[PDB]
Amino acid sequence: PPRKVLIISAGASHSVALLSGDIVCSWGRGEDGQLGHGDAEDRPSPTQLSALDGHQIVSVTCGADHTVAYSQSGMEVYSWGWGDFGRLGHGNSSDLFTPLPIKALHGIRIKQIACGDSHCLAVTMEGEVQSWGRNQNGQLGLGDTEDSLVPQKIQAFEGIRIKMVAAGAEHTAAVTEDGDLYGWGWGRYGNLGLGDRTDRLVPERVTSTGGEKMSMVACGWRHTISVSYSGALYTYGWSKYGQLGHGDLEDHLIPHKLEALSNSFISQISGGWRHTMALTSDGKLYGWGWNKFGQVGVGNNLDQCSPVQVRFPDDQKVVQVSCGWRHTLAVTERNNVFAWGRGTNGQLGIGESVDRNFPKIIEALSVDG
Amino acid sequence: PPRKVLIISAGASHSVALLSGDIVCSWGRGEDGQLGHGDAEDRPSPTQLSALDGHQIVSVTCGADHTVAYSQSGMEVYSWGWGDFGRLGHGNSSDLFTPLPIKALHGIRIKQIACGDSHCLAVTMEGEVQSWGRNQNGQLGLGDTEDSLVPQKIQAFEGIRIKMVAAGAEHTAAVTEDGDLYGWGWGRYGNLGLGDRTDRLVPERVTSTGGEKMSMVACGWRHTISVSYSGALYTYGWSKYGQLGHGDLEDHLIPHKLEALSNSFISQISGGWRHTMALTSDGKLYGWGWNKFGQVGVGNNLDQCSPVQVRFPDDQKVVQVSCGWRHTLAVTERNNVFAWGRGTNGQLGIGESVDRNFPKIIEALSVDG
Ligand SMILES: [Mg+2]
Ligand SMILES: [Mg+2]
Repeated sequence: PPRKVLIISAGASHSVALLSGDIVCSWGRGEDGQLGHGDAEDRPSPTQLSALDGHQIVSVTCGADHTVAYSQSGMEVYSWGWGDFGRLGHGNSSDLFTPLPIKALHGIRIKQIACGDSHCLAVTMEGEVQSWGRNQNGQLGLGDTEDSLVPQKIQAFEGIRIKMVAAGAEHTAAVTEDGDLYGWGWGRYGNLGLGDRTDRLVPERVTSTGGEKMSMVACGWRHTISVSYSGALYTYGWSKYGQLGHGDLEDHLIPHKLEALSNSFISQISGGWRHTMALTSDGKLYGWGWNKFGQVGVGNNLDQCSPVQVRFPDDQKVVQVSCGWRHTLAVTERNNVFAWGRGTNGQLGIGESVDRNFPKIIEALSVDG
Repeated sequence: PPRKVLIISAGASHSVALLSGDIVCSWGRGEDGQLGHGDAEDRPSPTQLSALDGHQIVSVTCGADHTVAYSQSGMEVYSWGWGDFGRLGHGNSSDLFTPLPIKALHGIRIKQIACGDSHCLAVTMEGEVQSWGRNQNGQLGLGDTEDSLVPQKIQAFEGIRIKMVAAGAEHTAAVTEDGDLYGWGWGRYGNLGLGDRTDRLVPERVTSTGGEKMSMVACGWRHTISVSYSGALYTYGWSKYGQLGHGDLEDHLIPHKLEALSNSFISQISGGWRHTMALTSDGKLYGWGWNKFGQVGVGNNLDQCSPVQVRFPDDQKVVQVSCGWRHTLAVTERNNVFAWGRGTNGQLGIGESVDRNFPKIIEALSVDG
């Protein structure tokens, strides 16, 4: 049976994928150790992370300049990349150019991991949450502003099963199994959804959600995206570059329904640095926001303040999407992988290349060419 | 005659110089606009910044991912590069890929400008200080934690003539004409020099100074360096990488005299990301700290927790030095410019190049070859 991409994830300037046979590979900027190959060099094409061969990795997640992965059979979480503020979770600030197990998480059943710029969160199968890394604005949700070099349990969520979490530059969001939405950390651009511009040191519930329950949440750098049980899309926080998608540049301090997508059901969402992607249940991908380097994928370099459909060869349906800072990655129904946007660190994975403003196929990972 | 190099300055991944005839050149990483040529591409060789031709620039200063320059006769300060948190001072958060005047400083007599990661300060000829940018940890010295997109006067220095200022990642330091030393902002690694690990929102005087008045101060990312009236060197703050230079890896919460240099008179100092440089009055350059990419300049890749002399062809004396995050620049008495360390963004200025662990001449800017 042919090799397939199972998971993709984009960081600020790098890209990581998990392939069938439990193979991790990475490409793009390598200077901070984020690719995990032991050296500090950029890789313009997908490169196998040999140190994780045989570790039965089942998922990968990129932060800005670090990467995390976990194995079910090994009951192990691994991290690598820039080490400052404890974002790697090992009880020190050392960078890592090769994956190491986060000892504190050994033997814990992992449901999901989220990574921001300088902090990370892990959700367990029992719906508990542990966090680590930078905490200067309360983003760990632990009630103070002191960085944590190791994972700590968020006590605020005792008795509250968390479904998924998300992390931006210096903020955090979560949805519960029963559909409640929370935000905490740096809040100056309205990105917590709480109706003001003030930080929170512990999770606070978002009360104005259209009377709707939320099924998922994602964070861009200073904006936040959520989807309701009815598949309606909400965005809040910073819209300097139109990344909220409402057809203007206004900030929102509470979740605001993106009306232009109301006749679609949103199945996946991703927040980039200054851009946004949303995938419909019919496999149509929509992008908006900052487009200087073509990362919106619509064949130009003009910013887009309303969602525009990203087009693929033969109209093949999209199934996964992940936003980096200046680039975007996607996987289609045909098991093809596409990249677009900034390419100077090799993050597009298409060998040496100029920037691209519409989707370009990654031959190394695709069935087509 | 090749133009005399008057000033050099290094940023995180870029380099800038001012030449005689008032021309500015920049090289290195261009992605955030920090080079100022209008485009976003890296430049591996010194490239003349045409937009400043004829503007009578007398000084240039790099922050991590932005650049500032000012003209005495024009009475203008210019800035360009990454715009987030207001580090450029224009009353908005926009990046600039070409220099623009900071209107708020027009007509003001500038004595000195310092740039950190996300905040900047200017000292006026009258000894007043204005600051702008990120303020999450009080680094603007304005008494609060709200970012400022325009310059604001530091009222705490009313009646206190300031001689020079310096800025690190998220902290700030200053020395007065009378020899007093101050620190403020993010203080978690002891880098304010105040005997603790807590932040300050306004400037606070350092009271443990070895009984000495201070004439100079510089900041690395999370460490701080000062020079006394007798030419003694003091360092404080973070020493994970030996950047304090005391022959161990211990943090210091108050200024600590670097005894190994006690027989020399220090005339210039520079702090890098995880390394440090000091120049003596007889032109000998010493480096120490993190040396992964060869940025200490001593011909190897061993970290150095004590000062080691950086050697130059024919033992030519050094007159200027500037530390980047992963590289270092220097100018010699013969008006040659040398670079060493990381070169992947072109920051060494010597054409496409591998990293270098000892000084390499920049032929474009140098008398010799
Ligand atoms: Mg290139
Ligand atoms: Mg290269």
